[PDB]
Amino acid sequence: MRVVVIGAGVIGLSTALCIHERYHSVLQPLDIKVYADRFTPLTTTDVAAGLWQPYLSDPNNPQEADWSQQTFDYLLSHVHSPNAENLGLFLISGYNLFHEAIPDPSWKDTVLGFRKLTPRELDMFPDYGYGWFHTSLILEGKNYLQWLTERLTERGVKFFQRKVESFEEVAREGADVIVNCTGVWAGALQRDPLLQPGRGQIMKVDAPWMKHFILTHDPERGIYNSPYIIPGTQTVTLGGIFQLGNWSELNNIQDHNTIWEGCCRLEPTLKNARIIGERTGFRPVRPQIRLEREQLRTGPSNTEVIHNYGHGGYGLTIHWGCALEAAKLFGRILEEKKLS
Amino acid sequence: MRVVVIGAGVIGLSTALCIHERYHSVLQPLDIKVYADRFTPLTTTDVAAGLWQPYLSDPNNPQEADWSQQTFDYLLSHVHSPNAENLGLFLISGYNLFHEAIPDPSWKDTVLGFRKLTPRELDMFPDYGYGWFHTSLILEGKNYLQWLTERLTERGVKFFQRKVESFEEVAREGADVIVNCTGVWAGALQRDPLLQPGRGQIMKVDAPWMKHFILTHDPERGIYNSPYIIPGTQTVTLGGIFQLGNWSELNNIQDHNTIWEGCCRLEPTLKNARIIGERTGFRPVRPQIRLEREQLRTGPSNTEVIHNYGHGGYGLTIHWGCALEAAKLFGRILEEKKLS
Ligand SMILES: Cc1cc2nc3c(=O)[nH]c(=O)nc-3n(C[C@H](O)[C@H](O)[C@H](O)COP(=O)(O)OP(=O)(O)OC[C@H]3O[C@@H](n4cnc5c(N)ncnc54)[C@H](O)[C@@H]3O)c2cc1C
Ligand SMILES: Cc1cc2nc3c(=O)[nH]c(=O)nc-3n(C[C@H](O)[C@H](O)[C@H](O)COP(=O)(O)OP(=O)(O)OC[C@H]3O[C@@H](n4cnc5c(N)ncnc54)[C@H](O)[C@@H]3O)c2cc1C
Repeated sequence: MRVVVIGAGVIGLSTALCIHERYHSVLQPLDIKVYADRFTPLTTTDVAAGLWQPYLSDPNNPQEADWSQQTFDYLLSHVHSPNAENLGLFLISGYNLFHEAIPDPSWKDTVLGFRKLTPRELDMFPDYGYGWFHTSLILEGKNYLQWLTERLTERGVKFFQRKVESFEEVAREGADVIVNCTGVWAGALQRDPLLQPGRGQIMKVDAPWMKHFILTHDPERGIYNSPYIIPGTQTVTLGGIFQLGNWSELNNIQDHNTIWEGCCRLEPTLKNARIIGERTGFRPVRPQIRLEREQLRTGPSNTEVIHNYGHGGYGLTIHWGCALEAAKLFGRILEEKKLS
Repeated sequence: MRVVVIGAGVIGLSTALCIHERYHSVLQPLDIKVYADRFTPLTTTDVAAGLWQPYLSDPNNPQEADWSQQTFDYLLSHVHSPNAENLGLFLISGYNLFHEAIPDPSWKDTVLGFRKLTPRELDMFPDYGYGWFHTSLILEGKNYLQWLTERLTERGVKFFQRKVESFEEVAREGADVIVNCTGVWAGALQRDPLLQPGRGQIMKVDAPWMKHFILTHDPERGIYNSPYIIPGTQTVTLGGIFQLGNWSELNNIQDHNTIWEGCCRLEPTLKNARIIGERTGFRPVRPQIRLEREQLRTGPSNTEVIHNYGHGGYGLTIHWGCALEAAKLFGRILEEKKLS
């Protein structure tokens, strides 16, 4: 049973880990390899703050809400272990601000102590007249990716640095199952018109007195096109950029100024903070995540494919539920091949 | 009108400032000097984490409830100014954990979004079954003391490093009003058996993922004698030491281990944290703060004295209201001396 995972971000690596730990005992030769063009420092996953929070409006598919729930409950049970620091995982409380009232989110019972903001709290944010407060989790991609890598290494999983031209090429070399975790680039292996870049840009700043997150919202501009501030372990993320269709992997001055001005209005104490870095990434926007099987018909006998991509702006939020779902699908492949 | 302020802790400097800012225009020669033994890096105020939170049970003097409230609103309306970093002021949320049920505190409407810990939250803490959650402020003494200083310096307040043997000495040399802000050492100038040292021993640690304060309680052990973790700007404070009558200003190994063990139990990710430093200090314990006028019968005409000491383990929490009251008492002196 040769299994090739394409992609080394949160989705690929988490899926790879789930598959190994769940099926390495019920398969004699279980060889899992990971192919990726880019690894642990240079992925979209690295650009993410790693704040756990789904989109405001309900998901196109009600499964995602469970995958999110599952992810939260899992990371929560581990928040207080010694692993936590290596993971980059910790608790954080903060604000979601709006101009008008809005219905409570679906995940309001997932997070800790969800409530609405009080007048005193609102006075701290004059540009806004409504919002929430709650306690969530942060999984910093850069450390989490490092953890996964090392978990996988000790499990015999080999990593190879290469760009895959097609599924057929990988099947031609001997893969029985191909797990597709190519994020926003998935379309280069199989035309997917529903998958598009959600380009974002962020600023890492030194502001260690920030202990709360602050997400602003505005329908007039779109999800995550509003200033936000996310305290990390070493630095603070400043963001607020979302651009459908933009494939430019390049820091932009205009976006720089938008991040910087937005967040300063929001938190005046930021004016003297020192700028550590700046990065651009592409959210794999898709009306819903593609998490399904497909039999790639090719020659004598076809090869199995599990697609796992299109997690948009909530990959770290949902990755675990997805992995478990991918592993179940892997489960079914085995029983059909009558190997369980 | 010669005013001599004794003491350079948060109480001395804030009182000094609050008096100068309010009466320099209504008095032609208002020459204010600060006399102190120890200054801005080596005082009790420097050892304090700076968390705003009064004692758990109501104070035998209900003016204190107001003095703390006045302090909270003052710092809160300054949290988003460009001066916040300079003062060491910032918002922080966190947990108060208890074994049994306890009644809500008097200051429950002062803080932001005070509420009870939900079952899910309490599970993060196995050794506790009750508690609160809210949003407070931190005012780090070291920064604050430095800010107060530069403000006084530019107001023309002169500082002098010297140990004052008696009030008589200070009147004898020309003081018309003496402000007594000598903290726990007040008794060396005027006998007062109620004022006693509450020794503490904190530990500064590098754990930048900690975003919440965690305070544990136990009546079977005493106030601030139970483990607590308070995240600061550059480092995290670990404490839980309150010893009545102990005058030893020296770090104790047994206290170390107690701090270190109780905080690890409470937050296991602490195990691998780097220890930056450790310090001892003396809370000026008194059943209530002495903030009152007195006449010293020194020579032909008596000199005025404003006493402001005995702030216990809540001096930063209450400092501003005290300084306003002292200033008010300074005004009552003026009109009586026929100078208002
Ligand atoms: C600015 C920004 C902020 C974000 N903040 C958050 C947040 O706070 N919380 C949250 O949950 N999410 C956040 N996200 C979203 C999150 O970053 C993504 O949903 C997640 O990173 C996507 O993971 P992925 O593994 O699918 O893709 P990626 O992390 O991009 O990994 C894709 C992998 O596939 C490889 N690959 C692609 N094609 C090939 C090929 N042909 N051959 C070989 N390898 C290939 C790439 O090299 C890479 O290794 C943010 C995104 C951005 C841009
Ligand atoms: C471990 C610890 C943690 C704490 N944490 C907090 C907290 O989180 N929040 C909070 O609100 N409070 C906290 N406190 C309490 C706080 O530190 C004290 O309440 C406060 O600092 C007292 O201020 P002060 O100005 O009276 O005295 P100090 O800061 O001790 O200053 C006294 C001044 O008087 C001078 N002086 C005294 N006698 C003479 C003399 N004869 N001649 C000349 N000068 C003299 C001294 O040199 C010094 O300059 C904590 C205390 C400790 C020990």
